Amino acid sequence: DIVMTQSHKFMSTSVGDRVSITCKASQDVSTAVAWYQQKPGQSPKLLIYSASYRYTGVPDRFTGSGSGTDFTFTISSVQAEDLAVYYCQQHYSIPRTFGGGTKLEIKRADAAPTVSIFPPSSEQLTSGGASVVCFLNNFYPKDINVKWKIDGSERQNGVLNSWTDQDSKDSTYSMSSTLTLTKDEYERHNSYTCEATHKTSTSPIVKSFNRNE
Amino acid sequence: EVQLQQSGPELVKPGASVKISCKASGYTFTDYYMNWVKQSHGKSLEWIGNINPNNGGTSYNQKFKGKATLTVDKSSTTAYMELRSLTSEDSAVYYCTRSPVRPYYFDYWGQGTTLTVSSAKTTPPSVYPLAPGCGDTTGSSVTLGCLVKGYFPESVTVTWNSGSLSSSVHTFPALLQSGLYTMSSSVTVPSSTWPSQTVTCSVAHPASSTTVDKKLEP
Repeated sequence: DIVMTQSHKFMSTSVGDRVSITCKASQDVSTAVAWYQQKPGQSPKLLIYSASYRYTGVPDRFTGSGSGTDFTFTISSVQAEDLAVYYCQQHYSIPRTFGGGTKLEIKRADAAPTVSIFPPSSEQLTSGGASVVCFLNNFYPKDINVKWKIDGSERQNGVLNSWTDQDSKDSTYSMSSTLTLTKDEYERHNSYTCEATHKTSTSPIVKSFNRNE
Repeated sequence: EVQLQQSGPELVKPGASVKISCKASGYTFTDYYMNWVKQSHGKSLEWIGNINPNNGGTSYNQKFKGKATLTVDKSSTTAYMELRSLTSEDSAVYYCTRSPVRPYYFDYWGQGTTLTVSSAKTTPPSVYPLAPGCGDTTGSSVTLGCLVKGYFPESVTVTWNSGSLSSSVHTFPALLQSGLYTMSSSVTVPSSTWPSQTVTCSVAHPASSTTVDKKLEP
């Protein structure tokens, strides 16, 4: 098989910048190379074919170059919506093969999270469960610390954190932090706090509720 | 326009087979090859093989020979891929994608079919609304959410107000815990529009054919 190597799994760029993703074929594939963009949760989208030709409707900012074994896909002026994995593919021989993909990461300015805390719903409590969830929305960079406190005491067990991919519009991240308790445990305490620590401030963002009111 | 409409998500037990379909419309079905591509979670695209709809001729990635059987039904402009001897290594998204005779590329793609190979039972999600506690302060916008807890297999779709809110939505990737997935979705709307106007999350779990709508209430 022809191996298509994208040696960079990730490439960082900034909106408005030019980024070039490289692909190396393990043998001469002439120009039988296509480039695909796969946005999170989406099917791949053909951008470049025959190494340098834009597919129909593909914006001018997308170009490809190269012949033989070394291929480059370039976004001349990155947009937030270009957050995607980019794949090269050779159509030179069977089997068709793809590069491993290069994920474009967009470096934007730091943004503090908007933190929202939610008590368990009455429905869940009826089931004898109690999930307390904290949304930490639209922050950058991805690194963030969430600390749960129950009646002022740090609670580490039962916490699950899920980060989004970078937002295709503003390149931020969001994350959900869910503290799952039994209903019995949840009702043995009053104050529930998620504290978001992020490099945008030395002061944690603190969101709380008291089960009483 | 060209559409490759794949069959819905599949949960299959190990050792079973599955046949995924790709209904092509909007073009001359027999003028393009149909290809199938595997994409394991977090991994790259793998070309399985193609089929010439004109004559049913197939070309396989040797790695998938026997594993995958490509067929076509010209009359229904549908391509099929049967995957056999299934294990969790086959759990992946499978795409059909069209390729011309020339030039050489995959220009139209199906939406993908998620295959989960597992002995686990379908478990519909418990859907819980995430509305601010009575103590919260109202700002310019309000973040609401739906917690989608304890479902399997993974395919779930949360739609806020029938998709009218999607620009303000965050979909948090599902986490697998004790064999069940949990995800959440948030929506942020101007506080001037909620609760004055209804905000509803609709959570579809295709495997269990369940839809749970939660109207977010203060």
